[PDB]
Amino acid sequence: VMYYGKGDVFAYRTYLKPLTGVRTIPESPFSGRDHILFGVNVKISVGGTKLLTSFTKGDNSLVVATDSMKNFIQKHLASYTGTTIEGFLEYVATSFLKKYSHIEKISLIGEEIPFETTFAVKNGNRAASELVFKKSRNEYATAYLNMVRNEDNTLNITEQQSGLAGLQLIKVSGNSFVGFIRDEYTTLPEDSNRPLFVYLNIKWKYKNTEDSFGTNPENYVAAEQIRDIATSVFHETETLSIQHLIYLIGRRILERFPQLQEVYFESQNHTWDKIVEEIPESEGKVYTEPRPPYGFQCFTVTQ
Amino acid sequence: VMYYGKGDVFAYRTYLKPLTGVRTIPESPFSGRDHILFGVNVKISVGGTKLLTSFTKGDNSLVVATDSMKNFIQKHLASYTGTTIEGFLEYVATSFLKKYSHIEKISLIGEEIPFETTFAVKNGNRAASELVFKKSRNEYATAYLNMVRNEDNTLNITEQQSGLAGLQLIKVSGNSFVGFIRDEYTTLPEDSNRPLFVYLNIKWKYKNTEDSFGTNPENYVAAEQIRDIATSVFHETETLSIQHLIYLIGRRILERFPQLQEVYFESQNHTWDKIVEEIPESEGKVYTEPRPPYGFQCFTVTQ
Amino acid sequence: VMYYGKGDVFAYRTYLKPLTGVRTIPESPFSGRDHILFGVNVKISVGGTKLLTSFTKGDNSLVVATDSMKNFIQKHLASYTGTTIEGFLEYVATSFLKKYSHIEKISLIGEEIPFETTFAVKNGNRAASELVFKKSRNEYATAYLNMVRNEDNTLNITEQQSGLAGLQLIKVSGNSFVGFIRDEYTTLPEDSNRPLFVYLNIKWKYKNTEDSFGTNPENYVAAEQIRDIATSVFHETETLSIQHLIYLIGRRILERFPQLQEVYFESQNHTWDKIVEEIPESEGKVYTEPRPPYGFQCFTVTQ
Amino acid sequence: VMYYGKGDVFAYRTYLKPLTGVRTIPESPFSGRDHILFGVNVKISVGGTKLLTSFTKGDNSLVVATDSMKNFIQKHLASYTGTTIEGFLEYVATSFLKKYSHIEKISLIGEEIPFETTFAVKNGNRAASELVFKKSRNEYATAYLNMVRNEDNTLNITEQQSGLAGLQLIKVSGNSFVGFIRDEYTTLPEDSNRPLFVYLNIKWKYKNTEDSFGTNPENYVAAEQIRDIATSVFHETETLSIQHLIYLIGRRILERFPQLQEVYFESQNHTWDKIVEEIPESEGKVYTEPRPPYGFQCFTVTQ
Ligand SMILES: O=c1[nH]c(=O)c2nn[nH]c2[nH]1
Ligand SMILES: O=c1[nH]c(=O)c2nn[nH]c2[nH]1
Ligand SMILES: O=c1[nH]c(=O)c2nn[nH]c2[nH]1
Ligand SMILES: O=c1[nH]c(=O)c2nn[nH]c2[nH]1
Repeated sequence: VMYYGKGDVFAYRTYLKPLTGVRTIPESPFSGRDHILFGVNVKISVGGTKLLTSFTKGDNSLVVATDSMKNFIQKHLASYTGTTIEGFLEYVATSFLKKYSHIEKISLIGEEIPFETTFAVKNGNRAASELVFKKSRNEYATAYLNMVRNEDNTLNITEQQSGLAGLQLIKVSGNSFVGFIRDEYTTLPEDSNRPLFVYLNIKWKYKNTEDSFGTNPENYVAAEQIRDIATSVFHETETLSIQHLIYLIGRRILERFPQLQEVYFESQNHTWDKIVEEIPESEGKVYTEPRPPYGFQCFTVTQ
Repeated sequence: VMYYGKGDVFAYRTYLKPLTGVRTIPESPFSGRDHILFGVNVKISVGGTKLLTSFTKGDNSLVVATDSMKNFIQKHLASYTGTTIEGFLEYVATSFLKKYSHIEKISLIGEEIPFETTFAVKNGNRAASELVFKKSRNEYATAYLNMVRNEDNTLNITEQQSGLAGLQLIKVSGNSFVGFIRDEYTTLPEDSNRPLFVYLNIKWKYKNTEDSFGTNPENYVAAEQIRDIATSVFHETETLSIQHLIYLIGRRILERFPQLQEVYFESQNHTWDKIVEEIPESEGKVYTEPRPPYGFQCFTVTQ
Repeated sequence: VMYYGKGDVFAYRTYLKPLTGVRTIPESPFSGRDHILFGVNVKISVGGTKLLTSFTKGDNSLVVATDSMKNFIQKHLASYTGTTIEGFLEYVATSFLKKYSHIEKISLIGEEIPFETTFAVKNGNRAASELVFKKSRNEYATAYLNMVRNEDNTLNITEQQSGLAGLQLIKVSGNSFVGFIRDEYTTLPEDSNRPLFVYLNIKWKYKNTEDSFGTNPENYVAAEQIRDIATSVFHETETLSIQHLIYLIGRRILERFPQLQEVYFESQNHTWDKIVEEIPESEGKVYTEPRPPYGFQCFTVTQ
Repeated sequence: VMYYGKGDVFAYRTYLKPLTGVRTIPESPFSGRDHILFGVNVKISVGGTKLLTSFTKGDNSLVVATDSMKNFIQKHLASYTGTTIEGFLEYVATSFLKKYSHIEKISLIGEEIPFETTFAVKNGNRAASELVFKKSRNEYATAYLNMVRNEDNTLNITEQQSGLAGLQLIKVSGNSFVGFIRDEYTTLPEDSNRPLFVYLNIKWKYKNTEDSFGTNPENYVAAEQIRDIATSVFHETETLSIQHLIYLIGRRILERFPQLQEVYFESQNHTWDKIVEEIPESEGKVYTEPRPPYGFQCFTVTQ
């Protein structure tokens, strides 16, 4: 392995071209993105055989400074005329490989830095502000893109995936976990009604990479829509395990978005421990945080 | 000083009595809390001269185990019949001092663990779910309550305050910071139009402690309403500094809630550094994260 | 309340004047600091009645920018000719009040950024490096100073406190917790031999604030020495509780350092849960992390 | 992809069999580990075609609960008679596959939870304590193991890797970064003498997997020795870049440990910004923390 690059390249752009013209699904009211405020955290990695002597000899002649990569990303966010993080990464990657012919490969990660609408009273009524935004530390969209310069000096995308990270959902009832192996290592009781609390990271892969860029936005798959499918399916399903739930979310994703090839789940179990099971004259219960160990599930659903 | 207790006592209750009958303000559509899911993180501290020998002699005869304090809090969340974190703390404090007559003082902090509504498609339409909630890592309500046993064995509340923590608001334009001292220590440029990014922690103190408990809910001041005042005032104001902004927020809070005695602000400046000031054929700009040092301001507004 | 300032002012100085001539104690090998690398994280808070209109009117005429306070601190670390964080805070505070006559109060917190020695080999010989240091995320020294301008324009230190933060100590045996109250809320079993794991924050005040500066190093109390007292007392003591332990550490500190007036403890209990109590042909056991709730103790010992 | 498992399985063992007889090297006096306290954080991932219906149908018949995997790991730490994390992982993997015939693949990560010796006094004689240890949040050893069940039912280790994570080293002088590309994106000044601050994660692979277990300690490569090579090479080298440094560290490791096949580096650049470059009558300078973006390098050196 031989790579180097820059991480935590934060870049905030105001008034990016809005995303509109998206194709709706029943689970989601998502209709586009205003892009008054557009934030991204970019990681860039680059490689190529011509970088060998920067390691073996300390010769920096062909080294693009990682600081310069940061400048490159921030300048290109200013000049970017598209509407998606996915398209931004393609713009950076193509531009970078064109600038630096001795670089053979570039890998990019982009994480949305999300902001939420706020409201203000002016001129007699309360309405969504065009100026004030709330920074959100909850779920955020992601994008991945790698590009290579082939031996004949043409450029090709070699990896492209989009995702949703940091989704934390708890369903207070309508979940069971029963029937698992009960042997000398088992102390978990069967539970026919648990408050299942899952963390979800979901990544999808398009059949056609162009669909991820937003150039024809009807073919784009928005993280907001994926989020709304996850919450709807969770609600609809009498879950039998996290494994069972994520398969059903993946099936719904692929049914709603036939232009997707596959979807990959990383889930974690953070379900609370029960403290009080019965409250006089009430349907309520009391729970608390568990010990640190957490379950996880990794599963790919394919079209 | 001589205190001991328990921190990070997480407790989650389902179907707490709903909060309704609140009094509305123009800045906020807040109308109550469903309380299907109610989460709190409690810190408890206790003191009293009769605890001295637990330190000086290792005599535990009068020590309530901190583990037992955790049990006490969790069991009392199950039996609490009220509607606010503030009222829950009063319930815990009164019950604890009544149980342990050798304790002279108890101090409680309660932090909301907030959850957000999600939506699902069922029976033909998309609607808010009564089952699935999204855990939020953004702003959260807080409550503080201390109680003492007086020499005559009566009980009195000695401190009570409510608050809103973790509010992070950025206003993309309509903010200046000019006219400050420019001397041999100054390298900050004057800025007539900055994207002010503030973190806000807001704490309010009622004239009458009973108004914080929700027993007469029309007198309650909800953190949600405070949040909406902050975003509205930020939007409305051509800010001249963070100092200027928080004074105006405080004035609006005290105008909207005449039952409050005072409001206290802790603010932090996290405004981004500018990278690209002019983008062709666009009003947008590009910013990035600053170095770690952050400004802060602390100010009390009184009725 | 009315203050503002700057937090997370990191400043790293190479080749500060070495701290020499400190009085050693039997518990610690500490004899000074080479100060090849000296790191501090400073927080500065300033107040004064003349700051009022910066809040109430948006008037910035008397506003020292918080950015300028950062410059002030970093420049004064370059010009500081002393040998301790405590003395550095005094230098900054005096300098700041002499510079800005409208400031009536300044509060400073200084936290050591600790580095540990590393070893290197030169012509076969292994010895401590004078060039390479390891950044430590473990315990660190602290200092606090509050200075006021009196009506007659003299400057007075009204509060001074030094400390050690982030010390995490586990004693595998020789600890008990028995004899505490057992009632309807008590599930904690009595334990005659637990692996007590405590977090310690230890703060001390001098009888004479001048002794904190290091000008007469024989009177200076080093956080390193406090660390080694704490571990030695923990080792020696068959502890009966954390309360019992911290009182005994405090007594030993005050015996070793008669120039101190008080020692204040903030401790937390993070003792592991036992999983396997008996291992064949072994004295060992297996433990794991507990649930999040943690006990804490707060206690002052006075000279 | 189809796996599931358990993360953050903390397990602490007292009086593990000591590691002794480790061959020393010039750069390190390390010869073994007393193992009075042995802490590990384990992540376990398992797979197998027979797990399919646990996802596709919600059938839990062949689901080992992740909670039971936690119990399995903690119980096996109690019964483990070896001396290394690498060997512990082999013990867990082999035992798990022997127990659960439907599992075809197991992947394990083990991270040391490191503790440091402390001082205690006995009759004025200061010595290392056999009871009190300091929990360290600095660098720590790692181990990785993947084991598969073949069609002929033999068990085979397909990947094994050891490592050191979290090493943070700063060298105050004797580092340059010059001669890199200067074009339209370059603003970084050349620096002939910078205080290079690197984060290092170092991983190695053995020619023979059996050498990683420690059964013959003379063939075992300890993370502590790798740590000491890294600090020594950093000191000795007039570095020309991080790339240059990590190649030289890798070469030294492979020279000292001919039983290793490769060393893999993940480094990060966290070098401070210079604030004051000249201090009168002093060689010192003042630096501060940079903006968030960080450089990184990834590189494999082979035997
Ligand atoms: O949904 C679940 N899947 C699992 O594999 C599991 N193991 N313990 N609890 C669990 N819950
Ligand atoms: O609003 C602000 N107040 C301040 O005091 C300040 N100092 N630097 N920037 C600032 N912005
Ligand atoms: O040392 C202790 N002090 C306490 O107060 C306590 N409570 N539970 N466990 C405890 N341990
Ligand atoms: O050691 C370094 N390598 C790099 O690639 C680099 N880029 N900017 N600074 C740097 N320092």
